[PDB]
Amino acid sequence: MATSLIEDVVKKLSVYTELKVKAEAACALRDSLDHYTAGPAYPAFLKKVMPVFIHILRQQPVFQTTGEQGHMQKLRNCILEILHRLPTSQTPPEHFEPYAHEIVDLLLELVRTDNEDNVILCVKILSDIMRHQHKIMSGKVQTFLNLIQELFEQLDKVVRDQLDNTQANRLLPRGMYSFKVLAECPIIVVSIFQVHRSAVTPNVKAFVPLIKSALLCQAKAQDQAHREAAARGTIHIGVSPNIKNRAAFGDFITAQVKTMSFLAYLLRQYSSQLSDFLPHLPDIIVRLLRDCPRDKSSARKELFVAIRHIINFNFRKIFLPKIDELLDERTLVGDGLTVHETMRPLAYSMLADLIHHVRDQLSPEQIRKTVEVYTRNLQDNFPGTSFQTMSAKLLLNMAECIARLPNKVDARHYLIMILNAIADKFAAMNRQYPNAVKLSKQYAQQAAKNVPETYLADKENPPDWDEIDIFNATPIKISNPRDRAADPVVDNKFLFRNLMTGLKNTFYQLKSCNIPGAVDLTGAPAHWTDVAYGFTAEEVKVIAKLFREGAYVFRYYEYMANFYMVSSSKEEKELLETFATVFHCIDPATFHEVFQQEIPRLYEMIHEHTAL
Amino acid sequence: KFIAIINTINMLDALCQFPTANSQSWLDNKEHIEWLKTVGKELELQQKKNSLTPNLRLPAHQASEQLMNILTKALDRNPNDLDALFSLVEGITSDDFRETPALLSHIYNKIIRSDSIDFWRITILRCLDIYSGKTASQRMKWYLLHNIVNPIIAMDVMRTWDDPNKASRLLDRTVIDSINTKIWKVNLPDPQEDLLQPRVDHTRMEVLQLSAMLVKYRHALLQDARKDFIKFAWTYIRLDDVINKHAAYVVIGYFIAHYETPAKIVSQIYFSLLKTNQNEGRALVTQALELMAPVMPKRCPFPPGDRNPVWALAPRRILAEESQNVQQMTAIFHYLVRHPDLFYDTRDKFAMLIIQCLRKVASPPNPSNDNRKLALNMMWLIWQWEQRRVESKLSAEFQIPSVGRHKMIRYLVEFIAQLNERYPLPSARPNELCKKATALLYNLLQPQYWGDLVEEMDLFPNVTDLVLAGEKSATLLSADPSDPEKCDDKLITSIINTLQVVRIVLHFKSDRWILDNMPQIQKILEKCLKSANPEIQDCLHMADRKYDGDRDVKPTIKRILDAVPESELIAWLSGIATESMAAGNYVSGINILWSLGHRKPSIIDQHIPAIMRSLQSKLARDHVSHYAALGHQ
Repeated sequence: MATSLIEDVVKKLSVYTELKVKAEAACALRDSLDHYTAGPAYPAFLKKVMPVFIHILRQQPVFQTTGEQGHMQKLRNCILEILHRLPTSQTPPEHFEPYAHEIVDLLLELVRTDNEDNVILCVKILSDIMRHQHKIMSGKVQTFLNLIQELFEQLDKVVRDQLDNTQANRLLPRGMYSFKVLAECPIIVVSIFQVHRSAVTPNVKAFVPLIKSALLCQAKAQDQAHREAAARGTIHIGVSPNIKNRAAFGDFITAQVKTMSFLAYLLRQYSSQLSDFLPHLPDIIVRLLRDCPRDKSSARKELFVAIRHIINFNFRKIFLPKIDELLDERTLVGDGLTVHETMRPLAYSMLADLIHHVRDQLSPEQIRKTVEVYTRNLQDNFPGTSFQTMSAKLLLNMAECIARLPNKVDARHYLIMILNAIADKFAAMNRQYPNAVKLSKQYAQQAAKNVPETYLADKENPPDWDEIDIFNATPIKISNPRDRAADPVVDNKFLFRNLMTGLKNTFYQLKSCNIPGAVDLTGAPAHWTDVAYGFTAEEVKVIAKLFREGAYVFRYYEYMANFYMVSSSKEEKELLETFATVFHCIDPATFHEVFQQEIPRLYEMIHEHTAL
Repeated sequence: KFIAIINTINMLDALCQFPTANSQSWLDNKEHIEWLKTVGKELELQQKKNSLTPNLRLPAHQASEQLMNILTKALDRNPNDLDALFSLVEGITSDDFRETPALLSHIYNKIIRSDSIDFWRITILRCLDIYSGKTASQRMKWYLLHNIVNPIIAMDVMRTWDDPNKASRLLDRTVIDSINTKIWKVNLPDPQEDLLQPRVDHTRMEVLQLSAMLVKYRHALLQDARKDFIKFAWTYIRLDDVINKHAAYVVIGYFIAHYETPAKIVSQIYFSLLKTNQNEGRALVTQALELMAPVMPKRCPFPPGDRNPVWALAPRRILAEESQNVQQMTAIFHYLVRHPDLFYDTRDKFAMLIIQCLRKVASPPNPSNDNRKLALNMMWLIWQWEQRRVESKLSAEFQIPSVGRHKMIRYLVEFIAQLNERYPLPSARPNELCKKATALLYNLLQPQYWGDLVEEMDLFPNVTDLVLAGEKSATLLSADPSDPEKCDDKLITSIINTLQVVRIVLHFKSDRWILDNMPQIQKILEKCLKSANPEIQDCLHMADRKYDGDRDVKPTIKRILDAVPESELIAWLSGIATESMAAGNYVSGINILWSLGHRKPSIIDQHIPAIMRSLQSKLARDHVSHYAALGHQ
C-alpha cells in the first residue's frame, strides 16, 4: 500500500528516469488493480485520479513515438485503460455516475482532437460509459450523434485525399483521417441504438444518405482496372497494382464490409427508408467480392454472413441477374489459401440456398452452369462428407426443375449428366474401401488406448501407408480428425443412403421427358407404357456403369434365407430393394441388353458379398 | 471433323484393349502422340464452350476420357522417360485436358513404389530443378511436382523403420545440399513482391510441409544446416497469410523440440503464440504449443529455489492484459489443463484466477458442451493439484482461501444440478460428465481434503428448494409417470442429480447436524418419498457399488435412520408407508418398509396385513397370470 501512496503523491506533485518510473508505477497499478477494482474506497481513488488525468490530457497532441514522447504515450495508454478496465456496471454502488459530465465531455473533445492510437480507445471508452452510465448522461447523445455524422460526412473527403489526390520517423496523422475509427464506429452506433430509444427515429433518416454514399464510394484505380477488364471481356480480381498504399486499401474494404453489416442490421425494420437503394446492392456486393484482398479472410467471412442475413429477409428477387456472375469460383472464393481451405462450404451452402429459393425463374444457361458447378463439387476430396451431401441434395432438388425446360433434348442431357455424376461418385467410393476399414480399426484402437497425443516419432506406431495416403503423410495438421471424431465407414454409408434415396426421384423425373413420336408403341404390355424410352448407345453405358458401381458399394455393410434377422439387417434389405426398384422404369430392350451383359460380373460379385 | 476425331479416338482406344498381344509397339511413335494431343486439346477446347452440336455431347465427353487413358497407357511403357511425364503434367495443370485417376494410379506403382534407390534421386533432383526458379512452369505445376516429391520421402521413411540405426542412402549429402541451396539458403530479397501471382501460397505450404517432415524424421542430418533452417523458418514467419504463418510456427516448434536454441527465441515465439486470437488455425497453435512447452524447462532453466519463472508469469501477464476477450481465456485454459505438472509449482497465482473465471467460462443459463468440458477439466486440474500436494506432504504450503473453496463448491453443485446427462440407475427405462463430476465432488469432501468444510456447509437451500419444492416440480412428481406430457425429461434429470448430490453431502455430515436439521430434511424429502416413479425410489433407497464407481456412499434413508439414537422420523415414515399402501402405490410403500425393517424389525408387525393383501391381490397374481399367458403362447 505504501508503494501506491508514494507513486500517487509523486504523480500529484509532478504538476527520462522520472518519467520511466511514473510509467512503470501507473501501468503496474493498472495491472494490479484487480485487488482494488471493487471496494468501498473506490470514490476516493476516482476523485483523486480524475483531476490529474484531466489536467495532463489538456496538453497538445504528441505525434512522435520515441523517447519521452513514447513514455508519455504509454503513460496515457495505461492511464486511460483504467476507465475501460474498471467495473463500470450499473450496480447500485456505482460511484462514477455523479462525476461523469466533465470527464465524458473532455473525452469527447479528445476524440475530436486526438489521434488514431488515442481516439480508438477514447471512442471505445465513451461507448462503454454510455452502455452503463446512461442514467443521467442521456442528454448529451446529441453531441455524439453529431460527431459520428461528421465522421461519416468526412469519410468521402478522407477517401478522396488518401486515394485520388494522394515507423518511428513517421508522423501520426489526426484521427479524423483514419479508416480504423470509421470501421469501428458501426458497432458502437448499434450499441448506442440498443441502449437508448429517444434519439433513433429522426437520426436514421440522416444516416441513410451517409451510408448510401459510403457504400457507393469507389477508388479510381480499381474502377479503371475493372472497366479495362470488362473491355477485354475478362474479370479482374484482387488488388489493383496502381494502389501505392495497400494497407489503406485493405482498411477501406474492412470499413466497407462493416458498413454492409450495419446496413443488414438496420434493414430489419427500417427497410422502408432504404427501399430506393436496393437495385445497387447486388452490383456493390459483386464489386466488394472482387476487390477484397486475398489475405483478409475475416472480411470475406463477415461479408458472407452479411449476405446470409440480407438474403434471409426475402429480398432474393433482386439477385437474379447476378446469379450467373456469382457462380464463377474466382469471384466467390478467390486465390486465398485460408478461404479455400476453410470457408468454401459456407459460401457454397449460402449460394445453394439462394439458388434453391428462386429456382422457378431460372434461364437454361443458369441451370447448365449450376449443374456443372455442383457436379464438380460432388467429386471434391474434402475430408468429410457434409459438403458432398449438400451438393448432392441440391442437385437432386434441382432435378425436378430441370424437367420443365422448353427443349426436351437439354433436359434429357442434364438428367443423364446427373446420373453419370452419381455413377462416378459410386466408383470413387468403391476405390476407398480398404483405407476406410483400416482407419476405422485404427481409430477404435487409438480411442481404446486413451492416452494424450504427441506429434513425434514413436517406435510403437509404425507408419503404415497405402495408395489413399499419397498427400496425407506430412506432420502438419490443418484440422485434427480427433475433434471431428468421424468414422469413415459411417460417413460413406450416410452418403450412399442419401444418393440411393435421390436416385428414384431422378429416374421418375426422367420418366416424364420422352420426345413425342420418337418411338412406336403400337403394341406393348401395360407394365411397359409409362417407362422411359429412346436410349442411344452412350446412355446404355451410363446405366450399366451405374448398376455395376452401385452394387459393389454394399461391401460397407459387412444359408442366405435368413428367416430371422441375421447377417443382413432391415436397413440393408430395404436399401437393396430400393436399388433394384430403380431399374423397373426403363425400356425392356435396355433392361435385357444391360443385364445380359452384367450377369457374369454380378455372379462374380456375389462371392464377396453374399447378401447380394 | 469432330465426328472423325471421335471415331478415330474410339478406334484407337478399342485397339490396345488386350495388352498381352505385343501389338502395343505402335504407342512408341512420338509424332502420333503429338497429333493425338493436338486433336485432344482442340476437342476439349470446343467442349469447354457450348459449341458442339447438341447431338455430339456425350460421345465427346467419353472420348476425352478415352484419350486420357490412351495417353497414360503410352506413358506406362518406359517409365524412366520422365520428359513425357513432365509434359503430360504441364498439360494437365495448364487447363488443356481433364484429370483422370489413371495418371495418379501410374505415378503410384511406377515411381513412388519403384524398387530401386536409384531413379528416386534423379526424380527428386529434376523436380527441384523445375521448382528451383527457372520459370517456365506455373505455380500449379510446382504444387503437383511436390505432390510426387513428398510421397517418395514418406515411402523411404517407411521402408527404413528398423532398430539398427538404419541410414537413408537415398538422402545422400548431394540431395540435402541441393535442397538447402534451392529452398533454405536462398534468401528472398522481397518475396512479398512475388505475391502478385496466384496459387503461390500452396507451393509455400508444400515446401513447409516437406521441411517439417524432413526435420521430424531425420533430425540427425541437419547439423550442418541448422542455421540456414532457422533463418528460413524465421523469414517465413513474416508471411501475411494465416495458415502459412502458423505452419512456420509449427516448423519452428518442431526444431525447438528436436534441437537446442537460446532462450530468447523460444521465449519470443511462446509469447507471440499466446497472444494469438484468430479462431483460424487453432489446431496449428495447439500442435505448436504441445511440441514446444513440454521441453520448456530444459530450454529455460531457472535458479534453484526460484519459483517465479518468466515463462510462468507470461501467461499470467496475458491473462491480466487481455481479460476482456473470452477467446483468449478459453485458449489459455485449454493450454493450461493439458500440463498440470508444469504449473503445479506456480498454482499460487493461478488457482484464484481459475476459480473466479469458472463462472465466466460456462454460463449457468445455457452453456455449450465445449465450455462445460473445459470447466470440468479446470476443476479436475485443481483437484489434481490438491492431490499432488497431499501426496507430496505424505511422501506452510499454499492453500486456497476458504472463500474460494466455498464459491467453487457451490458452483460445482449448481453445475451438477443443471447437467444434461442423467445418472445411471438400475430402474432406468431402455453419462461420462455426470460420473466425473460426482466422483470429483466425492473426492474433494474427504476429511484430510476439503472435507473439513462440511461442518459449516448448509444444504444449499436455494438450489434444493428451487429444484425439488417447485410447484411445477411437485405436481410433475405427483403426476402419473405413464403420461408423457407430465414426464419432462430435463426436470426429472435435475431431480435425480440433486438427489445424488444431497446423498453425497449427507454421507459426510455430522450426526448432530442431522438431528438439529431434521425439520429441513423432512421438508425437502416429503415430496419425493411419496413419488411413484421407480427411479426416484432407487435414488432414495438403493446404493450399489457398480453404479457408484467404487464409492461406499450409503443411501440417504439408511444414513438418517442410523443417525437417530437407538422417534419423530420413524413415526413420519410409518405414516407415509401406511397412506401410500392404502392409496395403492406399492412402489413407495415397499421401499419405505424395506428400509424401516432393515433399521428396526419391530415396526412391520402392524404392517403385515397390508403387505399380505398386496401380495395376494396384485403382484403375485399378475406375475403368475403373465407367465401362464406366456406358456399359452
